[PDB]
Amino acid sequence: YGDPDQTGRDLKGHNEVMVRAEAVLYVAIESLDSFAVVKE
Amino acid sequence: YGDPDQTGRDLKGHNEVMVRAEAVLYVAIESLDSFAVVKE
Repeated sequence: YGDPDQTGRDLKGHNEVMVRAEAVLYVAIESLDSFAVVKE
Repeated sequence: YGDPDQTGRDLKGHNEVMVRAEAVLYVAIESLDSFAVVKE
């Protein structure tokens, strides 16, 4: 039901069905003097 | 689900729940000369 990803189309109006992948996480970086990268 | 507040914003496109409380009541008054009011 409803209208997720609000564009203006009901799921029961167009008979469409939504598929969801919710996940809340966190990313912390203690220091940056310890990582080296390789750029072109 | 849906958009109960009818402000466009749906409840699965903004990740928000709705808490609602509905009731049906009536108020009838047989008279008015049987009530006094203390006014400032």
